Amino acid sequence: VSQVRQNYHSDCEAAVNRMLNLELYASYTYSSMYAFFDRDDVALHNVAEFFKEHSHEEREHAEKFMKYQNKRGGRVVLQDIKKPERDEWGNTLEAMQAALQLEKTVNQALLDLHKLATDKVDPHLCDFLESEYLEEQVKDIKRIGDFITNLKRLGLPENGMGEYLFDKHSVKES
Amino acid sequence: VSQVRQNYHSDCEAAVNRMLNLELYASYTYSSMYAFFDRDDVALHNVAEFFKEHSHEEREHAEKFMKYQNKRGGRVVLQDIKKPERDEWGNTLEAMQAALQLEKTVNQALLDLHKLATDKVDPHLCDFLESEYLEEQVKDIKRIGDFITNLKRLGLPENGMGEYLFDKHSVKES
Amino acid sequence: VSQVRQNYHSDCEAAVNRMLNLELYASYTYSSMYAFFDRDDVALHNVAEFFKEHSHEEREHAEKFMKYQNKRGGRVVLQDIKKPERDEWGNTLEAMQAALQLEKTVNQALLDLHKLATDKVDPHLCDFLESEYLEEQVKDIKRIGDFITNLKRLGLPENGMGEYLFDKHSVKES
Amino acid sequence: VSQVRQNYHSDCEAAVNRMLNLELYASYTYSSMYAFFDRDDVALHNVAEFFKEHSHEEREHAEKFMKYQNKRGGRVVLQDIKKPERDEWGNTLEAMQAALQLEKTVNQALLDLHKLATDKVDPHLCDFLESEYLEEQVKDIKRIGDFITNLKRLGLPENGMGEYLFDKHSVKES
Ligand SMILES: [Cl-]
Ligand SMILES: [Cl-]
Ligand SMILES: [Cl-]
Ligand SMILES: [Cl-]
Ligand SMILES: [Cl-]
Ligand SMILES: [Cl-]
Ligand SMILES: [Cl-]
Ligand SMILES: [Cl-]
Ligand SMILES: [Cl-]
Ligand SMILES: [Cl-]
Ligand SMILES: [Cl-]
Ligand SMILES: [Cl-]
Ligand SMILES: [Cl-]
Ligand SMILES: [Cl-]
Ligand SMILES: [Cl-]
Ligand SMILES: [Cl-]
Ligand SMILES: [Cl-]
Ligand SMILES: [Cl-]
Ligand SMILES: [Cl-]
Ligand SMILES: [Cl-]
Ligand SMILES: [Cl-]
Ligand SMILES: [Cl-]
Ligand SMILES: [Mg+2]
Ligand SMILES: [Mg+2]
Ligand SMILES: [Mg+2]
Ligand SMILES: [Mg+2]
Ligand SMILES: [Mg+2]
Ligand SMILES: [Mg+2]
Ligand SMILES: [Mg+2]
Ligand SMILES: [Mg+2]
Ligand SMILES: [Mg+2]
Ligand SMILES: [Mg+2]
Ligand SMILES: [Mg+2]
Ligand SMILES: [Mg+2]
Ligand SMILES: [Mg+2]
Ligand SMILES: [Mg+2]
Ligand SMILES: [Mg+2]
Ligand SMILES: [Mg+2]
Ligand SMILES: [Mg+2]
Ligand SMILES: [Mg+2]
Ligand SMILES: [Mg+2]
Ligand SMILES: [Mg+2]
Ligand SMILES: [Mg+2]
Ligand SMILES: [Mg+2]
Ligand SMILES: [Mg+2]
Ligand SMILES: [Mg+2]
Ligand SMILES: [Mg+2]
Ligand SMILES: [Mg+2]
Ligand SMILES: [Mg+2]
Ligand SMILES: [Mg+2]
Ligand SMILES: [Mg+2]
Ligand SMILES: [Mg+2]
Ligand SMILES: [Mg+2]
Repeated sequence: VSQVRQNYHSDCEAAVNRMLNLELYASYTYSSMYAFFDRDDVALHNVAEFFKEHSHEEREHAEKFMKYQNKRGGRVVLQDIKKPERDEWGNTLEAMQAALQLEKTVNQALLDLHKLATDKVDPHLCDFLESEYLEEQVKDIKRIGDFITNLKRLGLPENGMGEYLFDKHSVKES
Repeated sequence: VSQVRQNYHSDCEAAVNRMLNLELYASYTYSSMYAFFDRDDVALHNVAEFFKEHSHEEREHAEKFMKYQNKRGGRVVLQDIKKPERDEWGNTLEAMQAALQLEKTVNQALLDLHKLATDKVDPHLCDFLESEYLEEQVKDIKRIGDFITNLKRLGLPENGMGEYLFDKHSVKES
Repeated sequence: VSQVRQNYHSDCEAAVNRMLNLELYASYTYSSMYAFFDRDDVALHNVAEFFKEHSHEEREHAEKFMKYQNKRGGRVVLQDIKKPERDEWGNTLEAMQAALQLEKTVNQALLDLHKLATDKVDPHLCDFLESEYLEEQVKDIKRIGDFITNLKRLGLPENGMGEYLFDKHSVKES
Repeated sequence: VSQVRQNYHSDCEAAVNRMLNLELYASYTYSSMYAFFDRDDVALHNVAEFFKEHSHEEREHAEKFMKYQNKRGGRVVLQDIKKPERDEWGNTLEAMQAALQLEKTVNQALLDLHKLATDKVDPHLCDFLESEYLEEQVKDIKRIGDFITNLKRLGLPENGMGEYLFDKHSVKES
């Protein structure tokens, strides 16, 4: 074992690798959403940029797991990054509903990791998750829910004008 | 009696305490409106912030009555702050209608205090009310009426797009 | 249930509402202390301002619970804010003793919430309490104890000069 | 009658002259207090300066009545300025007690003027009194009461150290 390794269970090391992969998968989904909203036949550029930003965020959170792994004396083991579940994302509402689900999936995986770290009496891992991931996740889930509520209010999916307006007012100008 | 007390009727002292309480009650109502518009299933953040600002305003106006009481040599006597009448506030129109009523209630209480101060020949109290409260109240009532007129124009309660637009254009960006 | 809700027990939601109320109650107590020290027959203005500051602090901490509730997909439910237990607060020593008790009461309620969150396996709630409340509480309790020790040293309640000096040196000039 | 005169009762004109005189009398009292605290055998220089400031304040308020008189088309009629009631003022407590009485005397005269202006249906005079005099008077009376309370707390008249400390901490350094 690594000369730095202390209080780091094999199960947690493996779960960190899995979480790394899931963050990369989430990044890739968001990248697909970006490309969809950039299409000439979709053309919601602020929406697209929102998803691009989130893709980069998730990639950063993957990298933070790699650094963590090494700091603890675990070993990074990479797996294929699965393509997103869809090739096209319907409209802003459908995309945001998918983003909500994705965020909740990532959140559940983080909560499960936290429970494993608790059961293996690893406070450093618990703190890392709490300090670097769990709050930012609650905030992302809240913001996407807020957005879904507004898209419904605006009459999505039918109300194109509502869709247009969301891109102008709800997401930052890009 | 207090060494500072001069020309300060017991009835006015008690009415000041009641007015203190009513301002605290109004503050609390507005806080409830803030929390409602912050809900993920409501999600009108500029509306929410409007109500938060008004809550803080009313709390400041309560504090000013406490300072006044003491300046005159009266004694602050606090009562429970009653919870708001509703737990949920429907939509922006219903909330603004409730705010209009609340403001008119506060205004009537201020006008009644003014009439008591007049009848007890207390010009200092009359000036305080005129200089610190009555105009700001007229302005708040006007602005909320203006808002109701615009919400109706926008098609509330049915027209969600209208609601969305009000939050973007009528209330300050928060 | 709310579309954002994940890993948020009904018991914790209700306990958050109760904690909201307790922070509002604590705010109101401190406001009463402010008004007492502002009286012409008390006239310890730096003491008064200390308590005013703490009132505003507690009101901010209530607001943070409202935001938290909504972020988790819980629902803010407000109750009456009970008036303080006393109308008058004796002197600086008695007031600080009451403040110590109040802070310890708030602290116990936060610790009980933390234990509930632990038992319901809610790390986000645990982190929120630890990061936003528990340390600031330890520091407030320490500072008030320090103050009690100094008030005793200064000869309170009998030694008026000691009281006068505490207001000049121990609390910030306001 | 003066070409500017409109809605200005002879009784109010005369009462303004009397009020002018009373402000000059109050100024002169405060000047006497200044000189007393400046004595080598009294030697409370911040106390002395407090009273000097108040003397100048009262002289300014006299001048404002002269300007008012002329603005309304009344005629300034001056009378002797009576010397203060005492030649020596005991100590800081006795002086502040005398100042409280003086301020309350001036306040009663202003309130009586206000009642005369009301009965003669002179809103301009009423506003002048409310806007320029009545609030500043409430504040002066409060501050002097606060001071008396602190002087008692400090053990006046017996406690010389208490007196010394009041001059250092309660009144501005001069
Ligand atoms: Cl290893
Ligand atoms: Cl290990
Ligand atoms: Cl292991
Ligand atoms: Cl597809
Ligand atoms: Cl975080
Ligand atoms: Cl009284
Ligand atoms: Cl009275
Ligand atoms: Cl009375
Ligand atoms: Cl309701
Ligand atoms: Cl006003
Ligand atoms: Cl829910
Ligand atoms: Cl849940
Ligand atoms: Cl539950
Ligand atoms: Cl009591
Ligand atoms: Cl903290
Ligand atoms: Cl000192
Ligand atoms: Cl000092
Ligand atoms: Cl004339
Ligand atoms: Cl005339
Ligand atoms: Cl006449
Ligand atoms: Cl004499
Ligand atoms: Cl004034
Ligand atoms: Mg080795
Ligand atoms: Mg292993
Ligand atoms: Mg495949
Ligand atoms: Mg954090
Ligand atoms: Mg984030
Ligand atoms: Mg996220
Ligand atoms: Mg995240
Ligand atoms: Mg007394
Ligand atoms: Mg009474
Ligand atoms: Mg009730
Ligand atoms: Mg005005
Ligand atoms: Mg206002
Ligand atoms: Mg108002
Ligand atoms: Mg108002
Ligand atoms: Mg729903
Ligand atoms: Mg429940
Ligand atoms: Mg009760
Ligand atoms: Mg634990
Ligand atoms: Mg932590
Ligand atoms: Mg901390
Ligand atoms: Mg604190
Ligand atoms: Mg505290
Ligand atoms: Mg605290
Ligand atoms: Mg002429
Ligand atoms: Mg005449
Ligand atoms: Mg004579
Ligand atoms: Mg008037
Ligand atoms: Mg004024
Ligand atoms: Mg003045
Ligand atoms: Mg004065
Ligand atoms: Mg004056």
